[PDB]
Amino acid sequence: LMGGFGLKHPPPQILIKNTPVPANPSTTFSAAKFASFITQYSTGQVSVEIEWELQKENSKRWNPEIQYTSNYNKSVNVDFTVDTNGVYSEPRPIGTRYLTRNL
Amino acid sequence: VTQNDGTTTIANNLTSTVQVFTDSEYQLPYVLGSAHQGCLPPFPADVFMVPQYGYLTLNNGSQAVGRSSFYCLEYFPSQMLRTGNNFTFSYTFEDVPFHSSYA
Repeated sequence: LMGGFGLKHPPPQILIKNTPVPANPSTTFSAAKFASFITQYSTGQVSVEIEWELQKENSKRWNPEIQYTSNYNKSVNVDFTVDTNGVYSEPRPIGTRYLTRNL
Repeated sequence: VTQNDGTTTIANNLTSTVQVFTDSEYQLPYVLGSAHQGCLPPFPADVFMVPQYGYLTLNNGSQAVGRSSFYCLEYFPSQMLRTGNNFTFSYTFEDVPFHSSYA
């Protein structure tokens, strides 16, 4: 109901966790679990590559169609572009329904 | 047919054509299936008149919308038929259920 593709078997959850590296244990045995760990974080790169099937249009429509366009009118910032502080912003929600089809 | 001031005269025109096409790829607005007059008659000895094709589009009152599609029908490939020529096509119905003709 939020829009999208209903999948009985969706793309699976990809779960990630730093392995606990303990600090130095006591030189005598303690049966209690470790509460002291070396503080650490991880970083790295992640790649997703999705292949999408397209459905081309076969309209015999004469007049031109509504399409998503940028405006040529000047502005302080180009849409879908970083500003002078390096902050990327998206100005408006772009839906996907621009071409037409007869019922 | 020539109207000359007193009497309608009707003559053959042997070198004149008639343009026929089928919209077999469903890229014109489909006006059939709306219970309109002008079908074939129930009785085989009756001569009928071919109804004029017309379609409706999007409106905002009696005005037009930018998404309103205009369809030129001379922008389709049509077969031109003089006397002596004929037109033929076949069609296969898709797998539809039986109409339940019982109580």
